[PDB]
Parts: sequence; C-alpha cells; structure tokens
Amino acid sequence: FIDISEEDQAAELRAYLKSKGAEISEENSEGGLHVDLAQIIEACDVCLKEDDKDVESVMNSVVSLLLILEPDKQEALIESLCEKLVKFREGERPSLRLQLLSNLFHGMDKNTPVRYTVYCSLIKVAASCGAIQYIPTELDQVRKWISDWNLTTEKKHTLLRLLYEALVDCKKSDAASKVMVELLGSYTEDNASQARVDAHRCIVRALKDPNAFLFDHLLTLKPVKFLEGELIHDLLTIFVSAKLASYVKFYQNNKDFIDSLGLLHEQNMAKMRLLTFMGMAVENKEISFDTMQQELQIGADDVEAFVIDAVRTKMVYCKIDQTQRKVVVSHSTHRTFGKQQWQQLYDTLNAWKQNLNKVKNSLLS
Amino acid sequence: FPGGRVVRLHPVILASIVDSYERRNEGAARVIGTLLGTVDKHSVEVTNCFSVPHNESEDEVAVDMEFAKNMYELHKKVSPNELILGWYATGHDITEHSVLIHEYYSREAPNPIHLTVDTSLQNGRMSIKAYVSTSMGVPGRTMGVMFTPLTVKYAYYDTERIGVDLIMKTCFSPNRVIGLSSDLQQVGGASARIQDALSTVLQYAEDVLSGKVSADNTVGRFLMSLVNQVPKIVPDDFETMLNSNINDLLMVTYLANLTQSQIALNEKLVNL
Amino acid sequence: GGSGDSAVKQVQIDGLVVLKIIKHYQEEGQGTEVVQGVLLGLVVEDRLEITNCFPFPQHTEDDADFDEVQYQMEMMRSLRHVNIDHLHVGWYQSTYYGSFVTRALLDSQFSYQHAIEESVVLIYDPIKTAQGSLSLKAYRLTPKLMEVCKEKDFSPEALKKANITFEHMFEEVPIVIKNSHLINVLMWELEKKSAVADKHELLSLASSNHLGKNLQLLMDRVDEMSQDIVKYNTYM
Amino acid sequence: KLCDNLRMHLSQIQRHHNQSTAINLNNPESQSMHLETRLVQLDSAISMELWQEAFKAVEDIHGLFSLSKKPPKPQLMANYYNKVSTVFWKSGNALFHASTLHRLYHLSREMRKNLTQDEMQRMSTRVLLATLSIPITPERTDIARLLDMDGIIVEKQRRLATLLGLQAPPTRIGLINDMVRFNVLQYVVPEVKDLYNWLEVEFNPLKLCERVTKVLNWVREQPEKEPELQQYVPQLQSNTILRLLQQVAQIYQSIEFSRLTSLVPFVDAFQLERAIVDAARHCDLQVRIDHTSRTLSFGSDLNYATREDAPIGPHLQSMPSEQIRNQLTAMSSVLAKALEVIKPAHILQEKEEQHQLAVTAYLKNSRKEHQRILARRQTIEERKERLESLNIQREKEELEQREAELQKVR
Amino acid sequence: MGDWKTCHSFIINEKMNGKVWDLFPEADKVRTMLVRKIQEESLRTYLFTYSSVYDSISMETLSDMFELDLPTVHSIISKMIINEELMASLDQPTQTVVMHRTEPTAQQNLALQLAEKLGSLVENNERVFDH
Repeated sequence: FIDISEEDQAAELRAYLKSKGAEISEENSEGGLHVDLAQIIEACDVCLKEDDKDVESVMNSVVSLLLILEPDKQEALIESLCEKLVKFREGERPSLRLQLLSNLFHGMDKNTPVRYTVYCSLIKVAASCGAIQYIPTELDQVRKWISDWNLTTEKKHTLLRLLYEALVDCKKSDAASKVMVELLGSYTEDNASQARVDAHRCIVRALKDPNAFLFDHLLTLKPVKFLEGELIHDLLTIFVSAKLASYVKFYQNNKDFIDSLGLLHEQNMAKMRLLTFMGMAVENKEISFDTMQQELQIGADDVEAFVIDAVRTKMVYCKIDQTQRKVVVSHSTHRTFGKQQWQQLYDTLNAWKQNLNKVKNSLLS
Repeated sequence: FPGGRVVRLHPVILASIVDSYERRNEGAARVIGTLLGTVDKHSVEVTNCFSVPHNESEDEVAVDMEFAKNMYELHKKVSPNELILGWYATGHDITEHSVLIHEYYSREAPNPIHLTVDTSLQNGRMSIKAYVSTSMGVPGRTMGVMFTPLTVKYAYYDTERIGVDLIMKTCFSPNRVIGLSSDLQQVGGASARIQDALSTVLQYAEDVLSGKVSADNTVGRFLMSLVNQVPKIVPDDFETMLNSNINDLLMVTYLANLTQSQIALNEKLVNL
Repeated sequence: GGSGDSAVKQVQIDGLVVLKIIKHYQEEGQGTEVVQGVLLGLVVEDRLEITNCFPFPQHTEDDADFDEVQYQMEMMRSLRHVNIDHLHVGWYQSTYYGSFVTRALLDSQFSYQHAIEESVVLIYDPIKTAQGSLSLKAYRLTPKLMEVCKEKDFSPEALKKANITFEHMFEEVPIVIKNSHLINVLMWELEKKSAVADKHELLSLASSNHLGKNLQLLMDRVDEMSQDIVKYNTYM
Repeated sequence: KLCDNLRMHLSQIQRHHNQSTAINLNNPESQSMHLETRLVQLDSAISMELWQEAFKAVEDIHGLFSLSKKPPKPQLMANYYNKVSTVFWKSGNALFHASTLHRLYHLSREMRKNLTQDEMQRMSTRVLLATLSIPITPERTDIARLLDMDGIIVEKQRRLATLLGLQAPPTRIGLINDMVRFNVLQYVVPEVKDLYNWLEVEFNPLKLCERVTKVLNWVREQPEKEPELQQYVPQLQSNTILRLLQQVAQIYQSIEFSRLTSLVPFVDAFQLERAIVDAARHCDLQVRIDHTSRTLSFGSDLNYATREDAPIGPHLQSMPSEQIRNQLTAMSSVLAKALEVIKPAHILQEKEEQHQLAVTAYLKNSRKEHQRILARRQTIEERKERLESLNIQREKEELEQREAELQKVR
Repeated sequence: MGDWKTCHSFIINEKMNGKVWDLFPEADKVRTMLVRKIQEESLRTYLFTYSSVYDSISMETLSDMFELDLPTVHSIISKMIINEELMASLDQPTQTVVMHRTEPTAQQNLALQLAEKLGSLVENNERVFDH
C-alpha cells in the first residue's frame, strides 16, 4: 500500500488517497481542500464515489473507517457506506472492511448500535462463517446488557429472524431459532401483535424439525408462561393432541397450511416418541413387549426397530432385554408436575445422602 | 473468508512470559519476545514462547534477530512441530515503536501476530490481548499500521488443563500431591452442599410468590442426568452385583497386602 | 528449617516449571526411555528454588541415541542471556510406565551426586500410574554411598564398602507447603476463567468422565505392575 | 542365488570404482532382483527368507532414491511392486498390509499429481479396493508368542514399518478416520460410498443385513472387478458381522438364538452360528451363548473390561452404553452437580464476586510488594550470579587441591 | 484359533500335496485317528478358553458343532472335569454343564498368588542353601 506513518494531517493524507482513483474523486478532493480540510464533507466522497469496478480499495478504506468514528456522530456515519457492499455483490473484501472494526474497540460497540450495524451489514454481505463468529459473542454480550430502548432490541430480533432460516444447517437453524424464541419469550415484541405472528411461527417451528419434541421446548422456560393457550394461538390444541396420542387427534385438530405440505410422516415420528415415553413413565419403568406392540400398533420386530432409534435419540438408554424390561432410563422428555414433584423427592434424597456421606468421609480424610 | 481470527493459548505459554518477566534481568516494565506454534485455516495454535534480548524506548527498538535464529534452531531441534507465529510484549497496547518491532520481524518475512500482556489492578482488564496488523503500507516509508482484534481462547493438551486446574487450587492455597482422591471428594461434597442450598432457594422462590421459571424442566433434566448415571438403575440384582464387586476389589486389595508382605518376607531375609 | 543430610535443603518447585515439563509431555515416543532434561534453580530461604528446566532432545523414535554437547552449551549460553545463569540442581524423567529405576540411571545419579551434593532427581508419574498420589517424587542419594565413591563394582569394592553399611532407601524432599509469591498473575487470571470462560473449565472436568468410562485403568495398571513385579523378582 | 547376488550387488555399490547413481547403474540390477524375487514369491517359496533379503534391498534403494533425488518411473515400479506386496501381506500380516496400502495410495496419488493419469475407471476400482481392504486387521491369537514376549515381534514390526516409510503400524479406528479425511473419499464409487454410509454412520443393527448383502455379492463378481477384491469379500463380510455383533452387545441385554439367526442372513446356518461362537470363544464381545431353551445373553453391566471392549476399545461410533467402570460413579456424581451449579447459579456468581474482590485486595497489595521485590530481587540476582559462581569454581578447584595435597603426603 | 475343520485341512491336504499320505495303506485309518484327536482337543481348548466367560453349557451344541457322538462328548467332558479336578457340575441325564468360573480379576489374582508362592519357595530355598 503506502504508509500511514507520514506526518498526520491524517484527513489530508486520506484526501490525497482519494486522488488515486477515478477523476471525480480527485476534483472534490482538491477542490474540497481549497474550501476546507473538513471532516464529514471530505469523508462523503468515500461514501458517494464507488470502489471502481472491483473492491481493491480495502487498504485505504481501513484508514478511512477509523477516521470517521471519533470526531462526530459515529453511528450515523457507519450505517452509511455499507449498502454499497451489498450492491457490489462480492463478499470477501467487503467482509475485510467489516472485520477490521468488528465491535468493542475503536469508538466502541455502542451500547449495541455499532455492533448491530456491522452485524446487519455482515448478514447482507456474507454467509455462515461471519454469522457463526458473531452469535456466541452476541450471546455472552446479551448476558452483560440488553437494551432499555426497545427499537434497538427490535432491530436485533429482526436480524435473528432473517438469520435463522438463512443458516443452511438444520441444527444451527434450530440453535438460532431457540435464541430468537428465548429473547422474544423473555422481553421485547410484547407488543402482543409481534408476539402473535412469531407464536404462530413457533407452532410451525415445532412441527418443522422432528427433533423439537412436541410441547417440551415451550414448557421448559418462559414461552408457555407468556403466550395464551386458546386465544388465537391454538397453542393448547397441540398439547391436547400430544397427550391423546393418536392420528385421530391430529386429524381432528390439524389445519390447512401444515397438512398440505404435509404433516403425515411427522405424526408417526411424534407417535413413536410420545407413547414410548408415556407407557414407561406410568407403568412404571420396565414395560412388556406385548404391551408395547399394542400401544405402538405395529409388529414385534417393528417395536424393536422403533426401540433402536429411541435409543439413538437417547429418550431411553440402557441395554434392551427380549420380552420384559424393554426400555428403561433417561426420561429426557417433558413431564411437567411429574418431573417437578420428582425433583422435590430427589432434593429430600440428595440432602440425606450428601450430608450422611460427607459425615462418613469427614472421619476418613 | 480471511485467515486467522481465533487464537488458541494455554497456561504454559502464559507461564513462559511470566517466568521471563519475573526472574528478572531488569525486565520490570517493557518485556518483548517471540511466540511459536502452528495454524489451521482461521485458527492459530500457540504452543510455546521465548524472550530475546530487546530494547524499546522513544524512539528505539532493539531485537537480537541473530539470537532469535539460533533460538529457533534450538527450539526446532527440541520440537519438530513448532513454527514462529508472532511477537509478544507487556503493555500498554499499541505503542508507535511497534512500527520498528514490525520492521525487525519484516526482515525474516512471515506474517506477524501481536500479543499484549496487561498488568492492571482491574478485573475487567483482559490479561492477554491479541491483534494482527492491517494497512500495512510498506513502499512509502516503512510499515505504518492499524490493528484488527483477534479472540484468545484455551485449548491445547488436556493433562495441562487438568494440571492447571490443580495449580489454580494451589493458587487458592496448597493443595498438595498426596491427597488427590480425598481432595476431589471434599470438592464434590462442597459442590453437593451448594446444590442442596441452591435447590432449596430455587423451590422457595416458587413458594414465596413466583420463581423457578428458568430452573423448571432445565434443572429437572440436570438432576435426571445425574441420577441416570449414578446410581445406575435401582434393583436388588444390581446392588448384589455391586457388593460382589466390592468383595472382589477388597480381595485384590487383600492379595496386594499379601504380595507386599511376601516381598517384605523376601526383604527381611536378605537384609540380615 | 528445611535442611536435610550433608548440606542439602528441601525442594521448592515452581508451577511454571511443571507447565514447561507438561508441554514436552510424554508423547512423540510414548514407550521410549528418554530422560527428559535438567532442572535449574538456586539456594534461597531454607530451601532450593527450582526456577527452570529445559529438555535434552535425543535421536528419538522407538530408538533413542544420545546427542551433541553444543545443544547444551548454546542453550546454557541462551538461557543466561535472558535470565541469571546455568545453576543446575537436578534432572527429570517421566518416562513410560509407572515409577521404575532402569539401572544405569542409578550410576548416572551416583556420578552426578559425586559432582554435586546439593542435587535432587525428579520423577513425574501422572496418568500412566493412574494419577495417583505422590505424582511428583524428588529423591537424593545417601552420603555414605557418595563418600566411598568411586566405585561399586561386582564383588571387590562392594564387599569392602557394603560391609561398612550404606543406607539406600533415602531422603525424599517434600515440595509445596507455602506461597512462592509468584502466584499473583495466575490469581488475577483465575477470577476471569471461571468468568465468561466457563465453557473451558467445564469441558476440562468433563474429559475425566470420558477417560474413566473408557479406560480399564485398574486392570491395566495391575497387569503392567504384575508384569513388572514378576520380571524383577524372577531376576532377583 | 538371489541371496548371494544381493551380497554381490551391495558389495559393488560399496566399491564406488568409477560408478555412481547418476548413470543409474543400480536401477537395472534392482529391477532384476525385484522381478526375480516377485515371481519366485508368487509361484512358490518359503515365506521368511525372500522377505529378509527383499527388506535389506529396499533399505538401500530408499537411501539411494533419497540421496539422488526421488525418481518418478522407478517409484512407479515400486508402487506396482507394492501392489504385489499388499496381497501377500493380506495373507501373512494385516499390519504390513495397512502400512503398504496406505503407502501405495500416497505414492500413487503423488504419481498422479506429478505425471498425470487419466485412467478414471481403474482409479475408481483401485480406490474402492483400498477403502474396503484397509481397516481389516484381526486381533492376536498367538498364545505362546504372548508368553515368549510379543514385544520382540512388535520391535520387528515397528522397524520394518519405519523401513517401509510410514512409522509405527496404524491402529484400527485411526486408519478409518484419516482415510475418510483424504479427498480420495470424494472419488469413491456410489455403491461402495453408500456401503460406507451404511457401515459407518447409518449403522442400524436391525437393518444392516438388508443393505450390505447385495453390495457384498456385487463386489464378489469377478470379470473386471480386481481378483483381490473377490478374496477380500469373506473377510469384509466377517468384519461387518464383528462390528454388528459389538453394536448388538451394547444395545441388547438378552436375545433368543432363533431370533438372532433370523436377524443375520448368511450362506449357511452352521457357519453363521460357528462364527458367533468363535468370536465368543476369542472374546471380541461379552456373551454367554448357550442355555437349555437356547437363548443368548450379553448382560448388564457384568464384565465391562477387556472382553466387552474387544480388547482395548470399541470398533464403532459412540453408541456404546453407560456401563460402570473405575472412578466413573464419583466423576459423574461430581461433574453433573458441578455443571448444574457452574452453568447458571446466582449463589456461585455471588461467591465469585466476593472471591474477585479478595483477589483484587491481594493484587492491590501485591503491586506494592512487586516494587519492593524488584529491588530485593535485583540485589539478589547480581549477588547470586557472583556467590554461586564463586562456589562453582571451588567444587572444581578442590579436585586439583585434593590431588596436590595427596601428592604432598606420599 | 481352534477351528477343527481348518486344522484337518492344513494337515491332510498338504500331506497329499507333499507325497506323505501315500506311504502306508493305513493312511485313512491314521487320518481318522488324527481327525478324532483334533475334534477332542479342539473341544478341550474351546472349553478351557471359554470357561473364562461360560456360566453354563448345553451338550447337544458340543456334539453337533464338533461333529461327535454323545458317548464321546460325555467321555471328553467327564475326564476333563475328573482329572484336572474342576469345580464343574455335569448333568449327563439333562445334558447340561453348570460352572460359573468367570472372571478377569480372578485370573490376575491367581497369577499374583503363583508369583508370591515362588517368593516363599525361594525364601525357603535360601534357608536350605544357608544351613
């Protein structure tokens, strides 16, 4: 490139770097410098003039990128320029411009706006590699602060909604979907109209990935303790279909959008997980083969085949005996109060056992 | 995608910088040296480091580069793996004399990575910070620069991580190499008592008014994850098997007392 | 005080030294009886501070032939230029299996101890002995044996010297029991690591469960010990 | 004649009497010795001696090729000789087959890069032959050899493998793992590639037999399909059953023998049960085979040591179950409770904020001591240099002093 | 390894191929005798190795799999239990062997106990050299 350990005059040195592109860059450099050295007015040429016909302006751009952040209103300056990158439709040298700033340095993150602008630009400019770097940083930043002013948060929720379906990996899509559901299910977009549209999407998201169990994710934290059951959502209908365990319950309760595509295969996958858990959970815990054939409504060897991928899922998890003691342990699935009451029983057990064994090991250390 | 973006470090590399700084050879303020390792794609693996004769002053830099080559040969005979990755320096970050530190590195021609080691009495100051130069001039004057930030994380050898865990317990207070199983059992009982206190608070938060929402099917899966592993299952057949194994382990332990006593009977006959 | 026999003093070993040994591990030649290197230190308060170490890198594969003098000479030139001088107070080994004394290393210790009284030989025994109490052992040799050095021979020398009686199960020097006052930097690291780096601490602990379920460790160590006990006892 | 000709050849190389590698004098002599040994080895000879002379010839040639720079056509001939070697090693030593085949695929890959080779169909059959043949290494049944110390056989296997140029013999899981990371996996034939997908990742044990049997018969049909591949099918078929049996032993506790036979279609019922019995006899899985109503039990947790492990670690991906082993109960009890507390617990965060305050209280005092310790340590460092060095003179001076004194009292 | 049909094949085929079966008109008588000895001692090695895991054994499977009559199988098993003095309960009427001799640790314990016994034997040998 050329050096920036020339005697600053940094604005003038960067102006002198405009007069090394197309002719139009030079005229408003030198004829700008005949009026003022300026700040924003001098910088406007880098935003308005193009990176010629391919993006090898990156090294002079890095010098320009720091220069605009400190003297005035950084966020307004940095939410400019970026849409030129998206229009260009090359990603690597544009990503290098975004990567140099990143966040948490050089005039800072905000408060979130500078971080939002680089992240928003990166989603528009560049695919999975840039986004996957951003998400763990965003997650551990969220547990240090999250916005008082909702519109900053709503800008982020909208980016996460665009991003999760643009992550072309099903389980990174599931992970990004869960982060979007946790934030919406926590605070902001409540604003119940915004919540309704993503609540209807959450029912579709649960049916979309057969890894999403049935109602378990909604039950687990705030979402079921935040969204109405019957009012508009149709939310408890899925919870009723899950309990009453049958093709007939889905056939009664299903709806045009999901059965058109449609939900035929997924009902059998749902039936396999729910009944195998429910029998073992109630009986209580070592179910006969003969019962399991009647419950699943399939052959003996078909029950064993269902047991293999129940074991691969790890919804049940020990060695399988021939006719009795068929599927045991794990118990990973939801059970509401029948897991809360189990925890209260376990606390009583833990408190007796840990104190008593600590007393024995405190006579033997 | 651009190259190096995450840097993997480990406590031996940090320990080598601290040792070089403290033993002492007047190195009380600005101490500079060379870091070594290998790379994969967007990752840098830093596996060792060593200091060189140096100066940094307004405006001077000295690096004994000819020592650095001999140090590299000795290091390359010690480790066929290790390659030079960059330079480390004690803070403050981004002194202008870094341009001269880049020029000394420039002679030998690989990419540089820069590690700043902090010393501040501030918990929120990060201890070691990583940067790579960008713009990056060269044929105008020398090597003017701006810095792109890199993220430092832990991951080399597990025995080093288990050993640093033990060293971190020694940092709290010794902690010493004969108690280990008992020390672990006390850490586990100390942790189990925190769980009893935590679950008592988590339930009582629900009883008092409303609580436990983040601790609902989440904690109910953690407690099940514990219970499924230990004690595994529950029936009479399995505890009978466990007690039979305790008797065999006791029998092996008893036979080991008998072997040691027979070695003692041989020892006592041949030392009279 | 920390004084032992002759003029010797108890060993104080840095945790920085332990990390430097762990970097040069026990791999790139797992089965191979390589004596790893020298220990450097100085006479301090009540004790010997072992401040440093460096490895001696020989012609290692399964084979492991000895190596050039100028590696030690250039390393001890280089080490002095960064910090203090080549004050060499012992040597260290891991290396293969659980704690064993291959016989010519006793002669090597005897030759070293005749040259330097104030010296400790360090044996490191971690996962390969099942990690595992007494995982670092620091041993010195007997003065009466050193006093009559050289030599031992086959039956002359030995018949005269061993019937003056020399001790040979001997002083093991206890290591950590107080602060070095270098903990400070590691302590500032500790509160952060923990912190938002919790993923690393949890993963490091979780490696143990994978190791403990997978490895047949009690049977495995008993089989190598049974093999070792039968080899040496049948030879004796 | 081959043994004495090799003694003459090595003696001629050791003369250097107006002779060197630059005129390629070694190359027709080595080419003859390779062709003569290779034909005698195929037609009939005693196993040991042909290999003993051939390995010594290979060590010289590897030296000469490294010294003279690596020559492409003699290395290509060495690749052709190595294909004869892999077949002989599948008969005599699976570890040597694994190192030679990996070397053959490496050297032939470098020859394709260096010289260009457009023989696409032949490359496809040779890659499928390589992936299917390579991991098939049984365990050691030589009981007298174990007693008389296996380590000497291992010493020769390690040195012969270093002589071959691939260090120590490759182990079963790592050999699969790095072969998968090689971009030759991309080039593998569809039926064989999806056979790999069935054998490695979609390893459903009640559907493996449905998938494999058709592909196993197809690779056993001989007109164009490499004669080596057809003789590797029964060992591949047995290795498939062995991998399946260890997975079944980790998923089933007990099974009827009638149902067990139904799940594994095979050439004969007697050979099938005899194969299950043979693995049970050797102990490549924990089983009790027979009972009065003829039912088989793998059991839980029972002998979760060498006999379940087979013998040092499973031959498949991580669906082995949670069986109890040394320290595991204590480690899982501590780790689960630690994970539950460390991940989100406010009382632990509160403890840490108090601990961080205590660390800062120590550190804020420590900087005052670091300033004082600098003056103490600089004073110590300078005078430690001089005091220890002055003594390090004496511990040498006294040796000369002892002789000088002992030369004054005689 | 213990495959008896494989053991027969290596001994019989390669001694026809080498001109060594031909020599005596009793060739098939000797082959039949060697075949039966290989069947008996393969069954013997099978029981010795797999008594390391066998709880119990059916005797039909032993008869069919080693291609032998029940009198020969009863004769093989009874002599093995009777003259190595094994703690195994044989039922000839119900054709069933029950034993439960397992184990991996018990083998290491026996090997250590043999090694310790050779310590006491040498300890008392040194005394009989001394006196």
